[PDB]
Amino acid sequence: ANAFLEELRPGSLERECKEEQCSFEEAREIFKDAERTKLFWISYSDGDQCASSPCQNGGSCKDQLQSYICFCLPAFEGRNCETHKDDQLICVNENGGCEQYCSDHTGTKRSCRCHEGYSLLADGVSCTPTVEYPCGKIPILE
Amino acid sequence: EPLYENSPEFTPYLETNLGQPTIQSFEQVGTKVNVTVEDERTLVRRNNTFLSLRDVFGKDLIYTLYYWSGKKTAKTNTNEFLIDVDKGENYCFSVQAVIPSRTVNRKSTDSPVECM
Amino acid sequence: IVGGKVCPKGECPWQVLLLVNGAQLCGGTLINTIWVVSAAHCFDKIKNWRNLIAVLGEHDLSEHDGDEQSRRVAQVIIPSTYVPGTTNHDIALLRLHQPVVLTDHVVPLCLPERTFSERTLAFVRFSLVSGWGQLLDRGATALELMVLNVPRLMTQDCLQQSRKVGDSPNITEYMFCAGYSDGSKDSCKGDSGGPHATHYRGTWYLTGIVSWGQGCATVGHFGVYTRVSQYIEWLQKLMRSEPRPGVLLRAPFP
Amino acid sequence: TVAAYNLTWKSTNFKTILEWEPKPVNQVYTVQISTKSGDWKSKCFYTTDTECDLTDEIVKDVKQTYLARVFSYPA
Ligand SMILES: *C[C@@](*)(O)[C@H](CCCNC(N)=[NH2+])NC(=O)[C@H](Cc1ccccc1)NC(=O)[C@H](N)Cc1ccccc1
Ligand SMILES: *[C@@H]1O[C@H](CO)[C@@H](O)[C@H](O)[C@H]1O
Ligand SMILES: *[C@@H]1O[C@@H](C)[C@@H](O)[C@@H](O)[C@@H]1O
Ligand SMILES: C[As](C)(=O)[O-]
Ligand SMILES: [Ca+2]
Ligand SMILES: [Ca+2]
Ligand SMILES: [Ca+2]
Ligand SMILES: [Ca+2]
Ligand SMILES: [Ca+2]
Ligand SMILES: [Ca+2]
Ligand SMILES: [Ca+2]
Ligand SMILES: [Ca+2]
Ligand SMILES: [Ca+2]
Ligand SMILES: [Cl-]
Repeated sequence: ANAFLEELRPGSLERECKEEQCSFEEAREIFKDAERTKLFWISYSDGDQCASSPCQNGGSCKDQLQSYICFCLPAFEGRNCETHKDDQLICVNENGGCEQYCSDHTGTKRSCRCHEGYSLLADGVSCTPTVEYPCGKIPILE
Repeated sequence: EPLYENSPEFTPYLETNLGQPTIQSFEQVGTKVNVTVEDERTLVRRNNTFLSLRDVFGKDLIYTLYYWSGKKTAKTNTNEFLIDVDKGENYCFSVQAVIPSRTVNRKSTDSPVECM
Repeated sequence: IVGGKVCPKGECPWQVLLLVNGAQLCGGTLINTIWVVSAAHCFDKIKNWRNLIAVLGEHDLSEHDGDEQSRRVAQVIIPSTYVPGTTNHDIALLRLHQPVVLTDHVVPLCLPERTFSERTLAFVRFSLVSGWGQLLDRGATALELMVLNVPRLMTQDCLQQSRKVGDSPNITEYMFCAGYSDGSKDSCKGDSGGPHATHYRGTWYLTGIVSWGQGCATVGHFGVYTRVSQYIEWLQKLMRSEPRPGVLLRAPFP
Repeated sequence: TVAAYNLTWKSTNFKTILEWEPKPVNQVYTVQISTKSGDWKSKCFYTTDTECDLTDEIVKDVKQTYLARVFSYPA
């Protein structure tokens, strides 16, 4: 930046662009050449897109040119880690984790059910055969 | 059946854009200068930690150094460059990640410029 | 079955062989002790309804072991909406005169619930299709039960990846394509009524029935299967229905 | 109902987002992704958004080739 008489001093990237914000011209006075100043300018002028702290739920932001990338904690996803993996327990999502039948319910958790010949186990998702020859199982391989 | 549309095919390894690299450090040893590129982390996870660009691409990834009337260039298949300079002259650097075996998106964008 | 392998004895336990007067007719799928699912077109030209037999536990048609169980077919129920000579609604429910005995070699295939089938089973890519049908479009039939793994397609893709033909039937919501269009593998004539079985988390379910195609394993075409999910409610209503008199019964649909 | 169009992959350092058009008027979307021989997996269930983060799926094997499709459901 420019104050009274400072421009009598030779240009300095540190003093003018790092310790202060510099205009394109101040940069050109340091680098001299056009292609070199232009190259410095791209990244310097780009700005830090991570300033809004776009990555939610404890995610980390990494600045890029005119964009950013969010690294999310294990239970989150989305461009900004806005999606909670645990809130996705519905039947269309890997059958709600049910071994056989899945039933969606609004207002409460989804439930698993089994085909005749099977009964739902204690874990609420697996099924076990109650009969000797349940359908869909190959005896000589069991 | 629902109305839908198919997306173009996508092979991550060959098509993901390489992010803007950053020069981590640089120091002098008389007439030689060692420039170090930061090993940028990727979204690829291995037992709960993120893999770096080098961890994923290994020998397929090389870095190009641009330093400064002409621009001089150096290449490395590690994260360090060791270049000959001149006693007393101040130099400026910029790196670019490159995967030479690629057909498209072979190079990342240039890193922010750093000077001595 | 064109381009398949022999299904090892016992590993295709729900496969049914239908015979008319000792002649190999079609395949079928055992869904419980007295009911078999098959294709409606298999019965278009049948006039002697008392010589209709279903064989279970079958593997090699050239020899008899103690695993086969024969039962006469008491009733054949087809949708009233089905028109002989056309492709739509190609499904049939057969009641056996006496239930079969479930054994290591005779086990029913699970009939799934409609939503589970449409929401989950429909997106498992590969399913098995089996039969003693023709080994080549022009060839002979198999002596040993053959089985093939085939990938399923959504109708939009099936239409886009198929060579267009001037007088081809529309693929309706009651059908689906599965197979390869490169002339390598497909179900074939004599395989109709056989199961298109889908594996999901340890259990096998019925998702299709071999129905029709435009030649066996012809380049640019896929095999077409009856989309069983559309008939689940109809099938269950009939399995708990008052058994009536004649062999053939055209039940209303839906 | 209208079919999504202009499906595009936006990926940098493996953070992979699928985007498409148009903005939904009385319709929601669901995305499916798979490898050429794998089962289809659903993501971004009934979203009103026109993007879907697939990063977690593709990083399972970065050398595989993936195909995705966007379903339009009336709502
Ligand atoms: C009865 C079954 O054995 C048999 C199975 C054929 C499976 N084919 C492939 N490629 N997987 N089905 C047939 O023989 C059908 C019977 C039929 C059904 C409806 C109308 C007419 C006949 N025949 C065929 O599939 C023939 N390719 C004839 C054909 C039918 C429909 C369109 C074009 C040709
Ligand atoms: C943070 O900043 C980026 C870039 O300006 C923007 O895209 C986000 O919406 C904001 O939260
Ligand atoms: C950046 O990375 C994310 C995923 C979290 O580990 C943060 O705490 C960290 O600063
Ligand atoms: C649509 As087709 C039965 O010709 O593959
Ligand atoms: Ca100043
Ligand atoms: Ca100044
Ligand atoms: Ca100045
Ligand atoms: Ca100052
Ligand atoms: Ca300073
Ligand atoms: Ca000036
Ligand atoms: Ca000035
Ligand atoms: Ca930036
Ligand atoms: Ca035999
Ligand atoms: Cl055919």
